[PDB]
Amino acid sequence: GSHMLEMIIKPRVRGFICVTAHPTGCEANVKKQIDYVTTEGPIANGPKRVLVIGASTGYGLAARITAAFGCGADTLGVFFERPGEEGKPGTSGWYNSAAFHKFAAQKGLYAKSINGDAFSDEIKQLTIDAIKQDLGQVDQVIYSLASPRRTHPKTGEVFNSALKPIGNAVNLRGLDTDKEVIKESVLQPATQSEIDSTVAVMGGEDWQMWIDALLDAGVLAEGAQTTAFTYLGEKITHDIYWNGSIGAAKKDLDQKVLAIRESLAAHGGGDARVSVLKAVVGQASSAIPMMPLYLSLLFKVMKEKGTHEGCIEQVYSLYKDSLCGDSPHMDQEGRLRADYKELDPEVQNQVQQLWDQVTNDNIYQLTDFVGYKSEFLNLFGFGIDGVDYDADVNPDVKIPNLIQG
Ligand SMILES: NC(=O)C1=CN([C@@H]2O[C@H](COP(=O)(O)OP(=O)(O)OC[C@H]3O[C@@H](n4cnc5c(N)ncnc54)[C@H](O)[C@@H]3O)[C@@H](O)[C@H]2O)C=CC1
Repeated sequence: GSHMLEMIIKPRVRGFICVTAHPTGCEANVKKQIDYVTTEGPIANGPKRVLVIGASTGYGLAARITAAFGCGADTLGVFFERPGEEGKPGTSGWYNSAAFHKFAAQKGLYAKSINGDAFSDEIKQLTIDAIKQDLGQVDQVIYSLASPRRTHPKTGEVFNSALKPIGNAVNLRGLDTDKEVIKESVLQPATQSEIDSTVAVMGGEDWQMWIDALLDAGVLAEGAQTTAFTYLGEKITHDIYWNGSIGAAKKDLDQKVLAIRESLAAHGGGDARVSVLKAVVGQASSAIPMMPLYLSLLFKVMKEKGTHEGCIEQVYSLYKDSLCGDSPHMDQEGRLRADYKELDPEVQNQVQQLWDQVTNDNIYQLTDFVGYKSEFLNLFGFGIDGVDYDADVNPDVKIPNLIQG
């Protein structure tokens, strides 16, 4: 009985985390993103050898798809995901990457991946080894890691990021997606240890270590380009994000990009940019219970303007308009901006007005909580058109050219 080794996979939510993922739906979700890119069409003058650090979900996956299927790039991806086992579905990023390798091969594109802690020196060395064997050098490095923790590669100290305001405590309104209630909670201000730790995790040091490793090992091409992703948002999120602990980390990136640009700009006119992207649903949205509410409002407002987008739409335009084209959406500290439609004054004014009106009773009248919930499930391969969720699947989906760290 093959059925002994297969199962019907359904969403299982433990609080705010979906702990299952559907391999067929994840494949279909990747193909939907690829098909968006191929439908919008190729991007000229892009990189042809791309390293994506954090390439398995979210914005890093979108960059990997954009580079490969938009720019025709060979792509080496680094991520940290759990393979499937019998009776135990792997993480969505595992299945996403399996699909990516499948579709890349179909198009005659190289796809190799490294599964392991990108903060460590060993993973950096495995990545260098892979570039040397296969690509010689890479033309572009996407830095798209998101983690709540970082094990320092030298000291071994384990840093945990904090998601707190700075200075004063703040009352943050939010949406509990389990209870489906609007709820306010008071977050205490970050300690200095919490700030320093968040800067260590989501700051720019590891990005810098990556680039200096590739340079020292000589696998960074003359003039190569590198970008790290960031979020600024608008006032509604300023207290906890931009001006809070995680914002102190993102502020470390506007400093680090300058030293990185210095090194690349001497290397055949390469370039480096912090790239600012819009808010989207991700696996850990509810890491701030404010974000499900903000997203539900933002979605409705932007859908009414025809400007709602997800990861792949955002990153495709980042590549076509700014990383490769001559509409480089530059701002005053030299950041590439793709988030301008979210920050539109009238959008933010409308989101603000609705923020003050939303209650337990009018959530579905005032917000796109429906859309938030659907896009959340889509991350894990659920709710996808054309998938037969009644069919058995083997959760142990394997990936060729997957280097296990
Ligand atoms: N709304 C959003 O989610 C926004 C996110 N951003 C930025 O985009 C970047 C990606 O964020 P998301 O797409 O939200 O996250 P994500 O959770 O979807 O993916 C994070 C990636 O990092 C990888 N990763 C995590 N820890 C790792 C480790 N120790 N070693 C190797 N790989 C590891 C994961 O496998 C995955 O590939 C971040 O810099 C984030 O600040 C920017 C704007 C908005």
